[PDB]
Amino acid sequence: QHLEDTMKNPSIVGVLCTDSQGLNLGCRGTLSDEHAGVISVLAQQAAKLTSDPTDIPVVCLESDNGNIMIQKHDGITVAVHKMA
Amino acid sequence: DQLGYLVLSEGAVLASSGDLENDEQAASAISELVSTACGFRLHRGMNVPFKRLSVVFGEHTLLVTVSGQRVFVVKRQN
Repeated sequence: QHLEDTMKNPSIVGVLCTDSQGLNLGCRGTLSDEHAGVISVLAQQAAKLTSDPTDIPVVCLESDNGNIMIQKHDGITVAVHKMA
Repeated sequence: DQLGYLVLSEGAVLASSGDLENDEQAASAISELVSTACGFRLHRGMNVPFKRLSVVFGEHTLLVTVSGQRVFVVKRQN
């Protein structure tokens, strides 16, 4: 998907995919298996804040040590660490 | 601009305005999320997880900062 492009992206220093089930579905760089659960939870929780099924909720931790962006897609959760 | 306001303390609700007022379900949902988020460590002994926490949707978007046991939330358009 765009997923491949995310993985190939040199502006992104970490990425992790997961499920509502919190399994590690593929990571890279600064994100690893340890983070699966939490990112999963985060995404699921944010999706409880909208009732519109067309929304793609996005959780964004802004930090001086780079930003973390978590999108809840249907069937998959993508987390991205940008050294911005 | 501002669609609503929420501020929590110790986990309980301290103040609320706009869309966020008289909405327990939202309050506790946001509290849950924030707590989870605060429990996020990139590396070992990596604090704080975030300076700013956002949750963006189609039209609405929540903006959260945390200071002590006090949590501040706004609802915004765009």
